[PDB]
Amino acid sequence: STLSYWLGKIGDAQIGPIYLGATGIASLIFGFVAIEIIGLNMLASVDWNPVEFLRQFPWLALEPPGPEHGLRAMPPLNEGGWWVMAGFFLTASILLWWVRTWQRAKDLGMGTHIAWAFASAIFFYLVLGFIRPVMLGSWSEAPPFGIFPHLDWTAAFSIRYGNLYYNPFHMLSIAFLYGSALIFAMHGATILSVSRLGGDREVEQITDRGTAAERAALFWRWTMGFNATMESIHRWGWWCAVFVTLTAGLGILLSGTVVDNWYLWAVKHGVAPTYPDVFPGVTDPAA
Amino acid sequence: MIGDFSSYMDVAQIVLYAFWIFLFGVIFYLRREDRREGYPLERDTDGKIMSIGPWNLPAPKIFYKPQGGTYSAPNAARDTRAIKATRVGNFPGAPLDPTGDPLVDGVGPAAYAERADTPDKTLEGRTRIVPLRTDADLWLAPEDPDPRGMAVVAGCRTTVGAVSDVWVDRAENIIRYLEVSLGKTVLVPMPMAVFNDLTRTVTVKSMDAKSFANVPTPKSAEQITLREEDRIQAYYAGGTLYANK
Amino acid sequence: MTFSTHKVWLMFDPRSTLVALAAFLVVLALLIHFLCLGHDRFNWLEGNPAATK
Amino acid sequence: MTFSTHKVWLMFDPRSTLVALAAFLVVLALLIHFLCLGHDRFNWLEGNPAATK
Amino acid sequence: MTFSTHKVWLMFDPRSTLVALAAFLVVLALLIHFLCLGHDRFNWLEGNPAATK
Amino acid sequence: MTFSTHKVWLMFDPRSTLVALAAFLVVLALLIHFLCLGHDRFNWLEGNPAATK
Amino acid sequence: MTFSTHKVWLMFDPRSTLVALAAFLVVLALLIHFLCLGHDRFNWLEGNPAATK
Amino acid sequence: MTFSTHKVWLMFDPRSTLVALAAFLVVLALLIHFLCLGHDRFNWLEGNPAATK
Amino acid sequence: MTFSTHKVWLMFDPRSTLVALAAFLVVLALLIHFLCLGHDRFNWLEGNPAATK
Amino acid sequence: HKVWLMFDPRSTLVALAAFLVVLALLIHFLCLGHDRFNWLEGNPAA
Amino acid sequence: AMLSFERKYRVRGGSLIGGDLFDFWVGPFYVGFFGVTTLFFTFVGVALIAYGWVMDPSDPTVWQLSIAPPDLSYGLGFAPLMEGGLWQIITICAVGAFVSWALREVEICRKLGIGFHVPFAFSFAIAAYVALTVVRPMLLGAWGHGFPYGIMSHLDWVSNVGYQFLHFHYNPGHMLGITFFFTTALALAMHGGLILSAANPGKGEKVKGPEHENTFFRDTVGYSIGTLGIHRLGLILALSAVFWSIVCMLISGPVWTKGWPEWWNWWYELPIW
Amino acid sequence: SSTGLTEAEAKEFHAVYSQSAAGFLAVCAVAHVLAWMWRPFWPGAEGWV
Amino acid sequence: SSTGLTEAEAKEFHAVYSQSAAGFLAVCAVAHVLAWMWRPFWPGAEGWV
Amino acid sequence: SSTGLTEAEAKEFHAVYSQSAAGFLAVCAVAHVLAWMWRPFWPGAEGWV
Ligand code: BCL
Ligand code: BCL
Ligand code: BCL
Ligand code: BCL
Ligand code: BCL
Ligand code: BCL
Ligand SMILES: CC[C@H]1c2cc3[nH]c4c(c3C)C(=O)[C@H](C(=O)OC)c4c3nc(cc4[nH]c(cc(n2)[C@@H]1C)c(C(C)=O)c4C)[C@@H](C)[C@@H]3CCC(=O)OC/C=C(\C)CCC[C@H](C)CCC[C@H](C)CCCC(C)C
Ligand SMILES: COC(C)(C)C/C=C/C(C)=C/C=C/C(C)=C/C=C/C(C)=C/C=C\C=C(C)\C=C\C=C(C)\C=C\C=C(C)\C=C\CC(C)(C)OC
Ligand SMILES: CCCCCCCCCCCCCCCCCC
Ligand SMILES: CCCCCCCCCCCCCCCCCC
Ligand SMILES: CCCCCCCCCCCCCCCCCC
Ligand SMILES: [Fe+3]
Ligand SMILES: [Mg+2]
Repeated sequence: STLSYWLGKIGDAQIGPIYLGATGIASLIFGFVAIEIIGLNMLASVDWNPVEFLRQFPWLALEPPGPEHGLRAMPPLNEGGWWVMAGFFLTASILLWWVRTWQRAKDLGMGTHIAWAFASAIFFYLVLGFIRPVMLGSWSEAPPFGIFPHLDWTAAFSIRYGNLYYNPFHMLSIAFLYGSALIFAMHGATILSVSRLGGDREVEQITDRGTAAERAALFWRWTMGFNATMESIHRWGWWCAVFVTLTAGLGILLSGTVVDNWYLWAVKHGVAPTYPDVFPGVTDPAA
Repeated sequence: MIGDFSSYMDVAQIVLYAFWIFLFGVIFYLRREDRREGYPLERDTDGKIMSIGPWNLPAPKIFYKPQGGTYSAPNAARDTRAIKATRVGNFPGAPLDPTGDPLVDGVGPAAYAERADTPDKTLEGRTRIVPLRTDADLWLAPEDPDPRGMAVVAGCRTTVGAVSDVWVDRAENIIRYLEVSLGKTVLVPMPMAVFNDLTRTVTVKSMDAKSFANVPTPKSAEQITLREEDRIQAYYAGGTLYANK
Repeated sequence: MTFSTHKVWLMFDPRSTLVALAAFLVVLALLIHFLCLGHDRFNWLEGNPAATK
Repeated sequence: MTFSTHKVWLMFDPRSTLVALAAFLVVLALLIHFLCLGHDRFNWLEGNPAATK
Repeated sequence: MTFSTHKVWLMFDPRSTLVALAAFLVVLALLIHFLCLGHDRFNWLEGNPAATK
Repeated sequence: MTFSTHKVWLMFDPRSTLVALAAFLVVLALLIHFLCLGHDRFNWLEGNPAATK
Repeated sequence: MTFSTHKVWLMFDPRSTLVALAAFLVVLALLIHFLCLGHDRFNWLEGNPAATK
Repeated sequence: MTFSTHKVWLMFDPRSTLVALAAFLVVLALLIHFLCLGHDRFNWLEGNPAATK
Repeated sequence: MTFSTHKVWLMFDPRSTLVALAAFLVVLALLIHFLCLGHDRFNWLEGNPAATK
Repeated sequence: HKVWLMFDPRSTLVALAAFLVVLALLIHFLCLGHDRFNWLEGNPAA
Repeated sequence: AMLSFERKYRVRGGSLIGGDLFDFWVGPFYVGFFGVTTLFFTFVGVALIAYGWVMDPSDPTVWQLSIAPPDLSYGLGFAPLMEGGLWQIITICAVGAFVSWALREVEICRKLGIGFHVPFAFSFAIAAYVALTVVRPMLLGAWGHGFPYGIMSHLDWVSNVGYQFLHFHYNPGHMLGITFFFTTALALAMHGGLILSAANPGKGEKVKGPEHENTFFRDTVGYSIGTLGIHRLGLILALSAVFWSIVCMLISGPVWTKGWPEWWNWWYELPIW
Repeated sequence: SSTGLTEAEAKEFHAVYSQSAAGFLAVCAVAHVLAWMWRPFWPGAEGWV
Repeated sequence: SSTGLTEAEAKEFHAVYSQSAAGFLAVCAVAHVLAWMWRPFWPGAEGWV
Repeated sequence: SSTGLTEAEAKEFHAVYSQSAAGFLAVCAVAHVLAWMWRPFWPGAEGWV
């Protein structure tokens, strides 16, 4: 239980102690196995040279099986089996960590809201790595374990399914991420503005409304015509954050399974803008 | 085709509309939770309570407070204290004019809520905000300047007194108020104070020398209630509009 | 709920139940009308031939 | 739960049980109708030939 | 609202009413001028021939 | 509401109803004017031939 | 408002009226100068021939 | 405002008015200089011939 | 800091200074060894000919 | 000088040392970033 | 005086122009001078968007509506109203309306006696919009660099501007902004869940206080940010996300004119190796 | 009453407001006649030919 | 004064700091002369030719 | 005054700061003379020809 002056300026200064418990130890074991697999595959990909590892770490990854393997339960190791093992161990560690958060909420007498907000992110992660590859029958549709590689996977996923900008659930997830940033800036600024009135002590304001909660409500009522309460704004933020990953999982489930081209889907439904033909005589040379 | 119901409809469109229904239901639920304080509404001209449907006002939920008691929201309690402010003609939206001293009366930015008349407690049941002179287990970090002994300057560039003690939140280890002995003792909320360690001064630009002499004081010199806290903080907040002007 | 089960309103608030039932009925009517519009044979505004095959 | 186990409602709240059951039943009915609509032989509005192969 | 309905100002506040009316009239005038500017025949600054077909 | 139903204003606030009615009427007028402007036969400022088909 | 309606300032604050009028007039002047600059004939800094068609 | 209207400053704060006027004048001067620079005949740093057609 | 400035430690804490100096020296030594390893001529483990051109 | 009656010698020295180390690293990188002054790559001077 | 506690707060003061003419409410909304200007600019802009919608020859839907900026050949000059001038006027009106909204929030804060953290944070979104439609276009010498005012066409603008650098994911400022946006959602979920768990402990449990709130995070991650530190952290995270978005867009075109992946040659070929 | 004005004050204010509005409308009618003389703004069956 | 150093302590610290800075600058000057002798870093009118 | 520094301590500080700034400006003038002797930086009418 050490102290931290620099962290004590933005917030509290105490770091620890941390309670791991049984599920915490299990999650750490699973996750360390996953991290060891990923990192050792990265280090072997530069022929064990740590100079080249330092040079190329953003470009390095553990790569999923190729499409030639399909949904083979355990492909050959150096052909995606390492990726499948790392994904299994990471998923087990993440699920055990979710159970750990649920249990920590229960043992403190607190509600399990953080656990069910983590469940949305776990749902998105599972759709990204396991659930969608199972339905499409190919491990190759899953992100690599790498810094620049999962950005490449992101771009190539958008390109493969025709401009994921035209995925309505991608639009909704972007709206919810922008709204998460919007709502959290709103709430941070509002609570900081009424911090002179005791507004940072929100739970005390929930069971006993003070002038801080009243003025925080009235600022937004006079600004945009409606407001929340000291507790309801946290439900607003919680739901906005949950919807990000919920719509993300929903829009990734629908890509390739029910919709294969999103721009053409928007064209069918009157969503894609039509632009004046600046290039009048361009056709497909292979037609 | 794979994900089609017709030549126009398809699975993604239906899942999108299902999420539209779910999102609109969630927004309705959230707006119901927004109405747990301040509703039902009242008119700006006679204070008549406006009728809100039972589908917009949720049933009261009970909060079992940590130190005992049950708070319900909504609670059918309405702030009906007499506001010492007037306006010419009861026109909807017409702002009010304080009759006397808005800071002492608590009008506008000086208005405060009738909170609990008991001091805030901790988990173990001991007073949360106490002066540092009473608790020996709490000290000030040596890396930060000590506010005690610093001169207190109001918004009129007048030294109104000196800092005699600091009131610390025992649940968060943070200085909540500054006990200032006026050159007779007042509490200055720390967010309303600016510190200068080179000149050893504390500037409270929201107060004048006249306003410091009328700051509400706690009944006890080592104990402050939530209502006294709320009143003092509201006084200093209303000083931003009513003091230097 | 049958013609004789009149004590259901001692359990469900008539106001909120009517409002919720109206909302559900309007949403369901809109959904069914739009599914009819979304098919060639039952889009009465497009007027396709009945034999859509 | 059978015709004779009337003491379930001493364990489950009737009003919330019916609200949750109605929600589940409506969601399941919508899901199965859309599952039928998602198949050529059982989309009654598209009207494909019953012989589908 | 006619010439003889002077008691409207016992109900509508002259200050707020005139602020709103001035804002609305100015914005409406701007909109109608922009509409003329956006059409070939009535853009007086571009000065196209009156017969635009 | 009819000529003889003068007691609406014991239920509806005259001032707020007038503001809401003015807003609704101006928004509806703008909507219909823009709808007319968006069609070749009724865009009086574009001045297309009346027989547009 | 006219040369003889001096009691308008018993209702309308001279300070708000002056600061709002100055802001509006500056914005209007800027808008009209930009609109003139945006057309071939009245862009004086560009100096096109007056006969632009 | 004229040479004899000295009681303006009993209505307008001399210091806030001064700083607002300074900001406005600086911004306006910058805008006009940039407008001159954006046109060929008046960009004195590019030095185009005065006769620009 | 020279041999005769023994009073540095009256102003600098010897333990914190030693820890920071050890960290800085290890990081600098690693940086220079990596700098040598990243060049063909001074990479002793790769063993390129000294004449690298 | 009385500079140290106003500025803390310890903090001034630790900030100056950090600044000098960063500056030395940046200038050495600037020299290594040019073919004429990269003494490790050993390109011809001209 | 609409809420049950609002009457005592509805007083005069807070005006930034020093006058009581506009000090009043219309319904729940507070009207100021800047409220009037906000409505002026907003109605002008919305009416011009509707005009551009009804004048579109392709009969677009609400999604397909697009008011595009002028051509890059018009430079920083003035375009025909149907050739980019409408976009220019809507941009001016939008900037005016956003600044007026921020100033009205300043007025409301002054009336309520609270800090100006909210107008200051909204100024970051206003700065992002300005950097996208005014500053970056002037840095590149043409208003045609701004995004079209359409629900779906501004997505196409984003896509093509990103593919002008062959891989926009490799922009370092883009990486920082995405990291901060995802961290903002993570922190908002954690904070909302913690406050909801403290306020709704369940059945048979009392409402938890600051000790439980700090204990939950010290027991989960190993550090507790506090109740005041969490809101500062959230504001800082959102503002950093928007600031790094502004940086990444101001270095794309004005600074970087080539592919973004090859910018990392500074690290791949750092003078060390 | 509600606005705080007296019916005597409201009558004089309405006199001034009515005169101002009638003048504004007269100027608008003259401007519209001038604009019609400049270019008529209702097309015939053939348009602006 | 502002810092808890006596004027004598500050004078001694300044003496040592000045000596150390002079030594650092002398070593830097010799290093720069050696680097110039290695390869001059100010080009002539023709460049590095 | 508003700083709290004594008017004599401020005088000493300004003396030392003035000497430091004068030395800095002298070094800058020497560096600028040397840079002009290396390559003059004000072009003639013909430019860098
Ligand atoms: C239908 C009117 C009665 C009813 C009358 C009976 C009778 C009679 C029997 C059961 C039996 C069962 N009931 Mg029952 N049951 C009722 C409502 C319920 C509800 C509910 C929440 O509404 C649930 C979850 C159940 C659950 C069950 C099952 C656990 C059990 C047999 C499983 C099964 O058939 O698989 C399929 C089940 C499901 C997929 C979920 C349940 C769906 C329906 C409601 C189950 C009823 C099936 C039953 C055979 C129909 C009999 C009605 C005829 C008109 C006689 N009943 C109501 C109160 N139920 C059987 C039993 O207990 O075996 C020893 C049995 O013989
Ligand atoms: C202009 C001088 C007077 C005025 C003199 C009259 C007279 C006389 C009459 C009206 C009538 C009406 N007036 Mg009026 N009216 C005034 C100001 C207003 C204001 C306002 C807030 O400014 C509004 C909303 C109205 C609204 C209205 C309409 C609701 C009503 C019938 C609608 C209509 O005929 O045209 C449709 C409405 C519009 C197109 C928009 C309304 C705005 C304008 C101001 C309407 C007034 C035009 C009026 C007919 C012309 C007479 C004035 C001449 C220039 C001298 N008046 C001022 C105070 N008004 C008539 C009535 O009561 O019906 C039997 C009527 O006979
Ligand atoms: C116009 C002068 C009177 C008025 C005179 C009458 C008379 C006479 C009748 C009505 C009738 C009706 N009025 Mg009315 N009505 C007035 C103002 C209103 C307002 C309003 C908020 O301003 C509303 C919403 C209504 C609404 C209605 C309808 C609900 C109702 C029948 C619907 C209908 O016929 O068409 C659908 C309505 C709409 C699409 C919107 C309504 C808009 C206008 C104002 C409706 C006018 C209808 C009426 C025929 C007007 C002609 C009156 C002539 C001058 C004689 N009235 C004013 C006060 N009204 C009729 C009725 O009650 O049936 C038994 C009827 O016979
Ligand atoms: C410059 C010296 C004096 C001054 C001396 C005079 C004199 C003399 C006159 C005015 C007049 C006017 N002044 Mg003045 N005026 C001053 C400062 C101001 C300020 C300001 C906030 O600084 C403003 C907004 C004004 C505005 C105005 C106008 C409202 C008014 C007539 C408009 C006009 O002619 O052109 C439009 C104005 C603008 C577009 C912006 C204003 C620009 C300048 C500052 C206005 C002064 C111009 C004046 C005509 C030139 C005479 C001054 C000479 C230098 C001696 N003055 C200062 C204090 N002013 C005239 C009047 O009252 O009408 C009967 C008049 O005869
Ligand atoms: C300029 C000197 C006087 C003034 C002198 C007069 C005289 C004389 C008359 C008016 C009249 C009117 N005035 Mg006035 N008026 C003044 C300032 C104002 C202001 C303001 C807040 O600045 C406003 C909103 C108005 C508004 C109005 C209109 C509502 C009204 C007729 C409408 C119109 O003609 O054009 C539409 C309005 C606008 C486009 C906005 C207003 C623009 C200008 C300021 C209107 C004044 C025109 C006036 C005839 C010019 C006389 C000044 C000469 C240089 C001597 N005046 C000042 C105080 N005004 C007329 C009236 O009510 O009779 C029926 C009239 O005879
Ligand atoms: C043997 C190591 C002795 C030491 C003995 C001496 C002697 C003797 C001298 C210095 C001098 C200096 N020392 Mg020493 N110095 C020590 C530790 C330090 C440490 C440290 C935190 O460890 C630092 C930052 C310094 C810094 C410095 C410089 C500021 C100063 C002249 C700059 C220079 O020579 O090269 C630049 C500095 C660096 C790049 C970093 C420092 C690297 C090493 C530690 C400095 C030693 C250089 C010195 C010539 C070694 C000769 C020792 C022989 C036995 C004679 N010394 C220890 C106590 N040091 C010289 C001086 O004061 O000039 C008037 C001088 O004559
Ligand atoms: C800086 C951190 C985040 C932030 C902060 C923030 N935004 C804020 C606030 C804060 C703290 C407010 O106080 C303020 C508010 O009141 O919120 C309710 C606001 C606000 N954030 C808003 C939205 C918003 N914020 C966004 C983002 C963010 N806001 C950041 C992530 C986005 C994004 C990413 O897309 C949007 C859409 C508004 C709800 C509100 C400001 C409302 C406002 O300005 O009202 C005045 C203007 C109008 C009513 C309309 C003007 C219309 C124009 C005249 C014409 C249209 C022009 C427009 C460019 C067309 C666009 C077309 C297509 C591109 C869609
Ligand atoms: C040498 O290394 C040392 C020892 C020093 C350790 C250091 C390690 C380092 C440095 C590691 C660095 C790792 C990095 C940078 C990783 C980055 C990863 C990123 C960015 C990933 C992004 C996305 C990945 C996703 C979404 C993956 C999802 C995968 C899933 C969900 C897979 C699930 C698989 C399952 C459930 C498999 C089950 C087993 C079955 C059932 C198939 O068995 C039959
Ligand atoms: C574009 C997405 C939807 C955004 C809707 C925002 C609406 C905010 C304004 C609400 C105004 C309410 C006015 C009435 C309040 C109660 C008055 C008694
Ligand atoms: C037709 C779709 C309707 C969707 C309704 C969604 C309602 C979500 C409610 C979430 C919160 C429930 C209450 C949780 C309180 C705290 C429990 C510990
Ligand atoms: C605020 C700075 C504005 C700078 C504007 C520069 C561009 C204007 C001149 C070039 C564009 C117009 C060229 C002529 C077009 C035909 C006449 C309007
Ligand atoms: Fe919060
Ligand atoms: Mg199918």
